[PDB]
Amino acid sequence: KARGNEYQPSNIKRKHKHGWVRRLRTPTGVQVILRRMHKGRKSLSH
Amino acid sequence: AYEWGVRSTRKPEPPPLDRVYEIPGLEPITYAGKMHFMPGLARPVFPPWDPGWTHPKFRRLPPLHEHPLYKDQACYVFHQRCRLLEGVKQALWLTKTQLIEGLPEKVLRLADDPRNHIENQDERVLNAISHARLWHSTEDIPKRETYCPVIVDSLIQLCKSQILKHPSLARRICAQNNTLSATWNRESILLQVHGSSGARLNAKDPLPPVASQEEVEATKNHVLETFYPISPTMGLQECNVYDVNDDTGFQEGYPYPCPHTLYFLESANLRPRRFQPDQLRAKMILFAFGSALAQARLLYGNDSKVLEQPVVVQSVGTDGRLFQFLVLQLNTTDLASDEGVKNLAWVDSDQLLYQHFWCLPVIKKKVVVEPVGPIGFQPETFRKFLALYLHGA
Amino acid sequence: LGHRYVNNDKLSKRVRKVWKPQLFQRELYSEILDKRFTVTVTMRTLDLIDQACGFDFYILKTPKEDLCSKFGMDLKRGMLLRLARQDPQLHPDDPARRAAIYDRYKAFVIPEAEAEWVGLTLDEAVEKQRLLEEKDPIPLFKIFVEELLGQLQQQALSE
Amino acid sequence: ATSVSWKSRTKYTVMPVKMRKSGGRNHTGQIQVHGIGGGHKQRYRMIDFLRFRPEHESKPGPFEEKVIAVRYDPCRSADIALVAGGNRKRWIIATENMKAGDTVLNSDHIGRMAVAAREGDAHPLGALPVGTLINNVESEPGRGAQYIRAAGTCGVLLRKVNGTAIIQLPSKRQMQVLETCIATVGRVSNVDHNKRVIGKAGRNRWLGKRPNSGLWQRKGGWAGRKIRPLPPMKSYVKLP
Amino acid sequence: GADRMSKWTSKRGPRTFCKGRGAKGTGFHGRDGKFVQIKEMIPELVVPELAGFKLKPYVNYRAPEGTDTPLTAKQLFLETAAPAIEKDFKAGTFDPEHLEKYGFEPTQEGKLFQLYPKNFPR
RNA sequence: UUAAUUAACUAUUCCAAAAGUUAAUAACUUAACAUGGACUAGCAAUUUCGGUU
RNA sequence: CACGCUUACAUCAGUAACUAAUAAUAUACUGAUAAUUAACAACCAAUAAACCAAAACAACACUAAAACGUUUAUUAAUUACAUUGUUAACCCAACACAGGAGUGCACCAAGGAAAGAUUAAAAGAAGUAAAAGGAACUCGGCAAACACAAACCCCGCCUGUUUACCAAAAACAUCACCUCUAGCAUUACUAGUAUUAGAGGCAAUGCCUGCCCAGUGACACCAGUUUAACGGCCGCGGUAUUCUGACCGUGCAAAGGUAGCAUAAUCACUUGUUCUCCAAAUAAGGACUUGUAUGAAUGGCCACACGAGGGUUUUACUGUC
RNA sequence: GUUUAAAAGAACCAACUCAUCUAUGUGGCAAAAUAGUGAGAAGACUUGUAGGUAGAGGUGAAAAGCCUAACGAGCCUGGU
RNA sequence: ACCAAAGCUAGCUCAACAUACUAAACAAAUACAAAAAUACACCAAAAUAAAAUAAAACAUUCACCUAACAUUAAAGUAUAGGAGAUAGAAAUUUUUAUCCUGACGC
Ligand SMILES: [Mg+2]
Ligand SMILES: [Mg+2]
Ligand SMILES: [Mg+2]
Ligand SMILES: [Mg+2]
Ligand SMILES: [Mg+2]
Ligand SMILES: [Mg+2]
Ligand SMILES: [Mg+2]
Ligand SMILES: [Mg+2]
Ligand SMILES: [Mg+2]
Ligand SMILES: [Mg+2]
Ligand SMILES: [Mg+2]
Ligand SMILES: [Mg+2]
Ligand SMILES: [Mg+2]
Ligand SMILES: [Mg+2]
Ligand SMILES: [Mg+2]
Ligand SMILES: [Mg+2]
Ligand SMILES: [Mg+2]
Ligand SMILES: [Mg+2]
Ligand SMILES: [Mg+2]
Ligand SMILES: [Mg+2]
Ligand SMILES: [Mg+2]
Ligand SMILES: [Mg+2]
Ligand SMILES: [Mg+2]
Ligand SMILES: [Mg+2]
Ligand SMILES: [Mg+2]
Ligand SMILES: [Mg+2]
Ligand SMILES: [Mg+2]
Ligand SMILES: [Mg+2]
Ligand SMILES: [Mg+2]
Ligand SMILES: [Mg+2]
Ligand SMILES: [Mg+2]
Ligand SMILES: [Mg+2]
Ligand SMILES: [Mg+2]
Ligand SMILES: [Mg+2]
Ligand SMILES: [Mg+2]
Ligand SMILES: [Mg+2]
Ligand SMILES: [Mg+2]
Ligand SMILES: [Mg+2]
Ligand SMILES: [Mg+2]
Ligand SMILES: [Mg+2]
Ligand SMILES: [Mg+2]
Ligand SMILES: [Mg+2]
Ligand SMILES: [Mg+2]
Ligand SMILES: [Mg+2]
Ligand SMILES: [Mg+2]
Ligand SMILES: [Mg+2]
Ligand SMILES: [Mg+2]
Ligand SMILES: [Mg+2]
Ligand SMILES: [Mg+2]
Ligand SMILES: [Mg+2]
Ligand SMILES: [Mg+2]
Ligand SMILES: [Mg+2]
Ligand SMILES: [Mg+2]
Ligand SMILES: [Mg+2]
Ligand SMILES: [Mg+2]
Ligand SMILES: [Mg+2]
Ligand SMILES: [Mg+2]
Ligand SMILES: [Mg+2]
Ligand SMILES: [Mg+2]
Ligand SMILES: [Mg+2]
Ligand SMILES: [Mg+2]
Ligand SMILES: [Mg+2]
Ligand SMILES: [Mg+2]
Ligand SMILES: [Mg+2]
Ligand SMILES: [Mg+2]
Ligand SMILES: [Mg+2]
Ligand SMILES: [Mg+2]
Ligand SMILES: [Mg+2]
Ligand SMILES: [Mg+2]
Ligand SMILES: [Mg+2]
Ligand SMILES: [Mg+2]
Ligand SMILES: [Mg+2]
Ligand SMILES: [Mg+2]
Repeated sequence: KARGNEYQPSNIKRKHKHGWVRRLRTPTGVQVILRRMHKGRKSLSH
Repeated sequence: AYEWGVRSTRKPEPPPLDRVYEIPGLEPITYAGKMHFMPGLARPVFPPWDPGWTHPKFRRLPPLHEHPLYKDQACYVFHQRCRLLEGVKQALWLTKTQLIEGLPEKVLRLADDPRNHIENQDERVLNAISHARLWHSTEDIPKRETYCPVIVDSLIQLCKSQILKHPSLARRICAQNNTLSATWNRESILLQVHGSSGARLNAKDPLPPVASQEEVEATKNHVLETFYPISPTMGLQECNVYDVNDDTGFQEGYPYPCPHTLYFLESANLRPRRFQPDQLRAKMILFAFGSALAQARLLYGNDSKVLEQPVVVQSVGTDGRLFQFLVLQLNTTDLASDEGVKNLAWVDSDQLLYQHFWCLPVIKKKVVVEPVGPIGFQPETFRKFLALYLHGA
Repeated sequence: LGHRYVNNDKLSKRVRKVWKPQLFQRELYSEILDKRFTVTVTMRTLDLIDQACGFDFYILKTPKEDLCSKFGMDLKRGMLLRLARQDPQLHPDDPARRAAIYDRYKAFVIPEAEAEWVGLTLDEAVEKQRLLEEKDPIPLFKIFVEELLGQLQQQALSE
Repeated sequence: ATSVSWKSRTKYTVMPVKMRKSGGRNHTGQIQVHGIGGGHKQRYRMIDFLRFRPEHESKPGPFEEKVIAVRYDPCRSADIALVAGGNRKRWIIATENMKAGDTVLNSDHIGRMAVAAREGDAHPLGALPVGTLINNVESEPGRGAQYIRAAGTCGVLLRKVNGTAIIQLPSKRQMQVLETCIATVGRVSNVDHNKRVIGKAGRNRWLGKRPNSGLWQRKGGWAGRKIRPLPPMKSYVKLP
Repeated sequence: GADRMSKWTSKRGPRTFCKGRGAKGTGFHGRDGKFVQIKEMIPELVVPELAGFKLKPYVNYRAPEGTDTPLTAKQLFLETAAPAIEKDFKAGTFDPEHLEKYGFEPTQEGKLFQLYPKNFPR
């Protein structure tokens, strides 16, 4: 029906999908962290 | 056959050792010096870690054979929550007793005598049932785990209310969760009733023998029923660490030595978690037999001999609405042979105190058809309960 | 790994193709190390062995660039160390057989200073050098005591 | 993520164990079999298919057990039966007329005289008459009854030649095995299982059958009444 | 969306997320579910007697300072062991094998407060 | 898809390789894998849809 | 309360301007200072054995076979006070958004205010009432109504699912019935074993499903078999006075469209012809019927019940007119 | 709650879930809403939390539907 | 008369030289849901570049396309190519050390 509210917050899902451990447990997430570090991001993950 | 372990769920085998470990006279270059895994280096093999100082919590569980009480002969232990397949038959075989249906004549007279009743028996027992089933809890429908012990204590108090008329019930006391252990060798099988029951009434004065000498002698001509495919030890815990010692629930010098009545409660909200009636009868028979054996061996001795003075124990099993009464007279101690005298046991089974109880009023077609209260009430069950309570005095 | 032309025609389609060797699980016995290794070898490996007239001969003759096998380099290092050490664990009950085995491989005898560095990669060599150079830091008490002893000996000899 | 199987239970028990269904999903997580999922919660009753299994190795002779109860099993179409002998009980697949309070024999002895085949009895194929109805037959001695188990289904013994028994499966196919393979006599329980009528589309969901796809597919050459001859006899004897 | 720059503390999670604020543990979990606190794990504050201590938090403003001489290992050795070893060598009883009499410690694992493992917090 | 070129993968079959077996150079078999070259099909890949009117 | 936001909460002070879609002042702006105190909640034993017997007031039962537990034996550092969540008027929707939001209690004892101030133009939205008529309006009784009933057809058996955001259906699924593919073991199928499990078709039930392997597929590695496999089931001419053709001649096919229904949701001719319904009908229903382009599991014919499906009548009702 | 020997993929009708028809709204309260009216409402039912299936794909009671407001095949970066 | 307008700096860009190349901070905590002192393990993986484009279409082909051999010539030569678009060497030759580094760059 009405859209726009597709984001339902939940810290468990947030940290399990985009967390530091989730990023570091895979070689692609390590590349993501390396790219964010090369760009100089203040926050590398959630 | 069909192995019950799935490979993907079992503990995976350790990886194959590196090829550098198969070269004789060659030292492997591993990553043990850097204290971390590093690719390209060999996998170091470590000896089993030896915690030179032992820790109670964080040590491996010692094996069973290391225990000082470990024995080679297997003992068949019957604890509180042991179930029997052929309940009454297995109990009669393991205890070498003869089963009788009706209650003994002494307790039957003590019940049918109207002079031994409480002032308002019908109303008192109805109020006790209603309080146990509905009133004792603030919830709408209390659970069995709450209304079984409540109703047992209510009946116990209704029986205790008779001490003003019989000034002899003060010679008793109650006990909860006392370790009982009675082991005996029967037909080259070492059985042991060992554990703790629900409630135990003890008394200073023993219970008089209730079986007549004619019945005791006719017991010699009775043979025990046998089951061929099933073993008598079906349902018992086969253990190897145990103590062959007649340890009753108390120490020496106990002022209330003689056990009067055991009380077993099936206070479980689930049918599979509760006991069947037959299994409950078997459990109460076995525990009464263990108590009688403990008392007999503490009185006369550990020698196997027919008792010239029998030991009478009583037992009551309560499902919440179904009562099973047992009077067990132990007469012998030698149980290896199946030829001598056997004990006796009168078991009144399936004694309904009340058929049903409505915690809420039923309404069908906008009119109440059955009010709140117990539907159907058999006062003979409480009469037998009071007889079993007053049997000591 | 490469490409190929279907129907062997240049003007036809180009198709990626992976040509793989035929592996075989064979058991090879070594005379110097005295062990039968169940190895995945090829017909070319067996042919090179038959051409060198021996498994140990083939291992000791073919270099690293022709072996292309870390396990082969480890085997070579092991047998070279054994030949350089004259290991009595080869045949403790047959000294004559041990000597006869050690004589026929005399052309590849390499000293011990180089026999333990042939089948090592760069990481393994760095780890070995680190384990060799791993020395605990000596306390400054020892250095100061040595300095004081030197000064005292100098003052004693200068009188 | 990769999931673990629920079948991690090495110790055999008579009590029903809880099982985690998975609708067509392999250990990866993708659908492998369509039309599976969303059924009723079920427990698993471990069945002992090796019928001739003595308690202790000291007495490997034949043994008799007693039937306690014939119960319903949601995992298979047949009915299970609890049989107790000695100090242990076990679940087996009940035969057609197996009731509570029966005796079942389990034997491995073959003799020159054929034995009278009852229902609950389990003898090797070499000891049964030539026209005996059987079920829970084996492929190799001691492997376990992989073959006929379904409700009402039963095979028939045809002949015994050169110490090898030939049976006929419910699929009308011939299966040659050794004569020392244990087999249970009679038909499997619930013979009226094929006559059951699913009353509504919801009973299929109760059983755990998701509806078929709505995509209309034109029939290919595979369709049509293919009258193929009976395949050759499947033999399991290893001839040297 | 949620915030990423703010610190991830225990106040920002569900009930099952209870992260400590940096305090040290003081025990373990017993049998009935309660917490058993170990009296050896709690820090014992060793407080001296400040009754007859004639020293204040501040010094005299007219008191002179000193040149910065950071104490070094060589200076400490010259102050504690150089006279003793010098006297021993002048007397001729110097033993290079045994240096425990001058204050040197061969292995730290014997005494209570070791230096390299740093068994003491402060 | 009954368009033109035909891959990888999955099921067939065949030959070679490998293992072997019989007899005084011949014949014969392939449990799990598995390499090279062909065959028949599924799943499919790349590309295209002449112009005047 | 849970989940979520983090101080937006509380006290004092100020608001010329910044936030409130405007003021008054302030839970929504500014500054300073304080605060949420554990009993509730989080973290809070393993190793073997006895254990088939549902929850639904559970007495006892049904099928779809069902989470929730004790006891026994061996080890479980043992010694006050550990750590963490405690505010709010709050979350997701660009917003102080008429939207979306789990659970337990009650329907007020708790929450709040539709109108910034006037006048009472048109047009617009919502409501109430209306003489006489009562669908004459309109594609259609849409909407509304003091009515809230009874029937006839088409299509789907039915409950159910679908194009989030123009289509809820006659579409899909469906119980049932049919085809094919498989004789079997440690991750699906399946801890199953042909009364089983997969790939599909069509749709409960009732009467049935007629002929054809010529072509293309599939088994058979060629013949041969298969249509509840893909799919097809005929021309030309004369004949019983004047209309048709039971019949015949000739030709091709693998068989030459069987039963049934039929102007239909079925090319055009078509507003086919006829009867009922109306004062009037290209509407609806019943019949006739080559539909030379209907037709039998890409299923054909009727029937109960059902349907916010698509049409047609009878009253009742009313501003639809 | 009511009718029913019924918890019968039965019936009336609440909470709840969908969205039949109409009228407003159409840079609106709203990038799909409001009001009236509707369908289901003990089941093939709604729903909380957590996990899985990822684009040459997943999933699909086939609408070529849905896969973070544009899906005959997501979005971002690079080729560019 | 409001709105407004103008600065010359912060700094950047391209090169040369160059030590020889993941800066400083790292008291404690940091790959438990990162910054949460503290318990009997498991740890690791590789398998070609493709296409957009050009050949006025598109099927074989399409320089560079994150792999060192630089410079002057041979030479756009031999050769390779739906012998089309285009691609393209080698043999053999030349190359004198340091400072003189700043800017017809913003
Ligand atoms: Mg968004
Ligand atoms: Mg099943
Ligand atoms: Mg079943
Ligand atoms: Mg189907
Ligand atoms: Mg379909
Ligand atoms: Mg953000
Ligand atoms: Mg928290
Ligand atoms: Mg919270
Ligand atoms: Mg505490
Ligand atoms: Mg073609
Ligand atoms: Mg191409
Ligand atoms: Mg295409
Ligand atoms: Mg064209
Ligand atoms: Mg044109
Ligand atoms: Mg024209
Ligand atoms: Mg916020
Ligand atoms: Mg303002
Ligand atoms: Mg404020
Ligand atoms: Mg609060
Ligand atoms: Mg007004
Ligand atoms: Mg207002
Ligand atoms: Mg106003
Ligand atoms: Mg007006
Ligand atoms: Mg109006
Ligand atoms: Mg009105
Ligand atoms: Mg009017
Ligand atoms: Mg009209
Ligand atoms: Mg008109
Ligand atoms: Mg209407
Ligand atoms: Mg109406
Ligand atoms: Mg009406
Ligand atoms: Mg329908
Ligand atoms: Mg019906
Ligand atoms: Mg769906
Ligand atoms: Mg729509
Ligand atoms: Mg929907
Ligand atoms: Mg709609
Ligand atoms: Mg609808
Ligand atoms: Mg349909
Ligand atoms: Mg039929
Ligand atoms: Mg259809
Ligand atoms: Mg039909
Ligand atoms: Mg047909
Ligand atoms: Mg054909
Ligand atoms: Mg043919
Ligand atoms: Mg008709
Ligand atoms: Mg027409
Ligand atoms: Mg009309
Ligand atoms: Mg037709
Ligand atoms: Mg048709
Ligand atoms: Mg067809
Ligand atoms: Mg209708
Ligand atoms: Mg419907
Ligand atoms: Mg409808
Ligand atoms: Mg209903
Ligand atoms: Mg609405
Ligand atoms: Mg209205
Ligand atoms: Mg409503
Ligand atoms: Mg309704
Ligand atoms: Mg309805
Ligand atoms: Mg997930
Ligand atoms: Mg494509
Ligand atoms: Mg797809
Ligand atoms: Mg479609
Ligand atoms: Mg379409
Ligand atoms: Mg999108
Ligand atoms: Mg081009
Ligand atoms: Mg161009
Ligand atoms: Mg083009
Ligand atoms: Mg182009
Ligand atoms: Mg390229
Ligand atoms: Mg050429
Ligand atoms: Mg050209």
